[PDB]
Amino acid sequence: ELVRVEATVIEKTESWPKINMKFRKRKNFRKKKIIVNPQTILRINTIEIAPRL
Amino acid sequence: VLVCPPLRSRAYTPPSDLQSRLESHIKEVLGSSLPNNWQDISLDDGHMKFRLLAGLADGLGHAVPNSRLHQMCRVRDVLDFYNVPVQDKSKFDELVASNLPPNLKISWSY
Amino acid sequence: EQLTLSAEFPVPLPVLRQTFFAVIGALLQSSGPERAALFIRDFLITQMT
Amino acid sequence: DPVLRKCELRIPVHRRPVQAWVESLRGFEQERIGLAELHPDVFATAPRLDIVHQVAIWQRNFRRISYANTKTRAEVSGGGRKPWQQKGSGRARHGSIRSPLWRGGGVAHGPRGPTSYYYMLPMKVRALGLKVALTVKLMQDDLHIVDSLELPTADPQYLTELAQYRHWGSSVLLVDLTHEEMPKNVVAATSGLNSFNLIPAVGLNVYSMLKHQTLVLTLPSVAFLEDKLLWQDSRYTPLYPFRLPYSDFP
Amino acid sequence: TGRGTSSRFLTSVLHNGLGRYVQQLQRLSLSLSRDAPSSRGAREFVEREVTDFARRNPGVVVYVNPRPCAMPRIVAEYLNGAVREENVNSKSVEEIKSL
Amino acid sequence: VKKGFRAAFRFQKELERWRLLRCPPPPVRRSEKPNWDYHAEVQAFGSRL
Ligand SMILES: [Mg+2]
Ligand SMILES: [Mg+2]
Ligand SMILES: [Mg+2]
Ligand SMILES: [Mg+2]
Repeated sequence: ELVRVEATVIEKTESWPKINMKFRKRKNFRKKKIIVNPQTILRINTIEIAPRL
Repeated sequence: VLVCPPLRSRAYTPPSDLQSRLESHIKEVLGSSLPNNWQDISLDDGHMKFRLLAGLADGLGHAVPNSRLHQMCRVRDVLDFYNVPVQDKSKFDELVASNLPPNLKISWSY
Repeated sequence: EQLTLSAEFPVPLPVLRQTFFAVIGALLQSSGPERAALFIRDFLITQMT
Repeated sequence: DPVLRKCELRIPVHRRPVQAWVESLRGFEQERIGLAELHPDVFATAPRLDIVHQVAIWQRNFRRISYANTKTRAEVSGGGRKPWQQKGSGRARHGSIRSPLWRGGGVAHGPRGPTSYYYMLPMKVRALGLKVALTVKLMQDDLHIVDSLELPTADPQYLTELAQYRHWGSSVLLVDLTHEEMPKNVVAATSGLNSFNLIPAVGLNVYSMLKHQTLVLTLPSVAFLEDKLLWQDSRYTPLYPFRLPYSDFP
Repeated sequence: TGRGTSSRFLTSVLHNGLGRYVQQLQRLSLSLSRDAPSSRGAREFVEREVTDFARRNPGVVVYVNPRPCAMPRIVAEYLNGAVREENVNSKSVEEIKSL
Repeated sequence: VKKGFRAAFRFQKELERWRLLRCPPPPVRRSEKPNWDYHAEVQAFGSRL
């Protein structure tokens, strides 16, 4: 009852490429992985309170 | 010094009077006054099959492909095959004349 | 800017500004005052955040 | 007068025959002049494309001879002596200026001499491939049985227009029974065309059928092809080469 | 790689969510070949999914250009002025639709 | 001289990139560039908002 918070979805995207390269003898430059994750952005709109304490 | 008739289209639509034209040919070929059970008359005879199918192609303009002849066992099959339309329109051609939304634009560069 | 018709590109700022308000004027005639007031709030009043 | 043909050989009882329109080339509109029956075991075999793959590759590879060659360290000019002594110089140890490591030396693992790629597929397998190819053309409506190859005129243009008229492909392969008796009119018209090719019946092969869009067979050749292929079924193994005299075989 | 690349702060184009949300994508271009195995999947996408996508998103203008082509390609342009380009060589309908 | 044209084709693309950086092209209005229909663009402008 006390508090209401509302938000909006603005963008749905992916992260920039992240390099993961495990430490191993004979590492080499091609024993490498690229990780990209999905992302979303929210904008907070309003915060409201009511006299019900 | 021969001459060549102009090329035709390959589109065929079942004529409305299919039954009348089909049976009329059958009576003429059979010459037996449309015996009952006409739909199930066997076409195994070679001479009968040629006369019926050859005449129909010339008049209607549509002929059975070489692949489908062996399937024409009975007069019903000939009746069934002729009632399906054939259209040469491309899948793209149908798309263009299909009431496209206002934000979609197409152009043919070929 | 993309839809503007003018003799110089890039469009000069005084020309660009004029066409912007003309669009609001066209919106006013078509849909009336209440709609345009929401238009100004959304796009101009936001710039003072 | 319909032209009606029946298979000379015995069709299996459980299999119904298949048919095609007989045609003639004497005019632009003589599309249908007859009706013909074709042995189901030839023109209605199962659609096996793996076998078609094998026979096409056999034809291309069994003739191949490659003439690529390289010299080994033994065959390059010079190189006999040891360049310098093992110790003292401070260079790498070496024993000839023509080893693979050196500029101008021999090749370690290169092509060697003329090499052949010969092999033979079993005779029954090669015969089966021909049946499958003939079946494919019929089922896809690319085969046209004709009574004879006689033509009204020898002008090459006439033949091309006829193909356009009847919805044929850009490339056409024409088969006749024997080379010696082929009609004069056909020979003159085809000889000047790149894409229209005339061959005798004995020259039919899987590879040419794939290359050419539409196949044209005269009726005498149809009986010819039916006889040879069906013989491969219901035969013994050879006691000795078939060219030698046999009781019932030509 | 962080020290080898640029960075920025989180932002929005024109305060997108404050008053009203506006879709940034405004134009798509797709090029095809009539008869080429590489572009088969793109052809099916036009046959099935192109019209439905246009209706759900009415603020995007879509251009489809069949022409002799070696690689089918898609170009996307945005209101802020960015341009992005993607190859669609020999991809399935599902891959293109999700992209 | 190696056999093949694909490497030569690729390198032409990079020469294009280098030339652009050194000599940036003058701006042009989008109307001149391909894939433009004025009527359709205007309608999407309204629906966008
Ligand atoms: Mg030596
Ligand atoms: Mg010695
Ligand atoms: Mg030595
Ligand atoms: Mg050498």
